[PDB]
Amino acid sequence: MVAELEEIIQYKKLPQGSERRAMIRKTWNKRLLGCQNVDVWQRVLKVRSLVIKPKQD
Repeated sequence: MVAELEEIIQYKKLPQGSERRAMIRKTWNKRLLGCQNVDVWQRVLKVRSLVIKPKQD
């Protein structure tokens, strides 16, 4: 989770505004939710470390 998060960070960092990044990270989050919990919400909060807020979605 941490790793994928890191790579994701690399991605969004690299990402210009809203190209392929939204879909990617979104699906990333979806599949992430696939593994299923509390600490699940913790790493979810790691996605939140990548953020952006409930704004972002």
